[PDB]
Amino acid sequence: NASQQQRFSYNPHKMQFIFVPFLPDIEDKVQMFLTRYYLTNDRVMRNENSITPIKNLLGRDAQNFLLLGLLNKNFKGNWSLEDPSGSVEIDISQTIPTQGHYYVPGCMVLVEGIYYSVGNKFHVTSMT
Amino acid sequence: PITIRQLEAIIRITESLAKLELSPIAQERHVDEAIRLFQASTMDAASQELKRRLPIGWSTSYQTLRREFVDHRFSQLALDKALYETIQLRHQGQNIYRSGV
Amino acid sequence: HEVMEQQTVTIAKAGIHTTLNARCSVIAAANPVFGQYDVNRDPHQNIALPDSLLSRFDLLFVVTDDINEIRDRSISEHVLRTHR
Repeated sequence: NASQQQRFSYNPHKMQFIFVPFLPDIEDKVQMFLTRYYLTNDRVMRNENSITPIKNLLGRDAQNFLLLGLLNKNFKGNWSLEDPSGSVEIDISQTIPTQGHYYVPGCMVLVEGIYYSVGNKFHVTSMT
Repeated sequence: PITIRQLEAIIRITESLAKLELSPIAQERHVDEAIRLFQASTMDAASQELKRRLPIGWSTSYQTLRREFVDHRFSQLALDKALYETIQLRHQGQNIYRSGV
Repeated sequence: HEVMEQQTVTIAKAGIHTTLNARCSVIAAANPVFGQYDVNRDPHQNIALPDSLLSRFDLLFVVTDDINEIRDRSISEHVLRTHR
């Protein structure tokens, strides 16, 4: 029963679930997208060329990473990517990605490239 | 004015709350609270049409802009979409929005 | 000016006027007159010191606080691993 099911919350610190139990709350809406990324996060650690958030690369200015995030879009040509530590504009200028299942927005994907903070436009080598 | 002494200020609050916890190490979540407290103290420290039409920018917004363009590709929905680095639009948003025009 | 140029100190108080030797090395550290305008106004008198002291001192360093990013990251890891 969907209306009568339980509820389990993920903890990135303990990597485990807790005994969680009309309308919902705002904190729930916020923790919604957070839980998806962290579940995918643990799924990435099981598959073992590393892991680094967005702010760390924008914190740098030179290079080279396969960043993980949600393909959102804020403005015209402004295809953003989002993790829990910042946003970054993404470009697909002359990109030959793989023949993926279905690259769609609102999807957590992986793209390789360089930051190049001079124009502050992250580049894509291939979408996978 | 930011210096590295500002980083030196951010970094010590971490250990102060750590001294409350009495634990010998520092944590990720235990340190990031300080970013909110310090950012609150320094942001208060720091803080074609439009341009060639109204340099001040006031009164020339969506009412007047909708009028000017009306008098043929502008749509109200398209207005709020295409409209949303002229900082005049940012400032207008802060003020002219609830001003109505 | 006397200490830095003649390498001697003459003390003439009511007791006994004397003359002795001290050939010391001196390092000083001052701020600009107001704010960070060290290259903005004019190269001259950003300090408002006497004119003879310019010729008295040997080297005059002008240090900026140029903001960049390679430098910013390197300052970050230097001071951060410094604390460990």
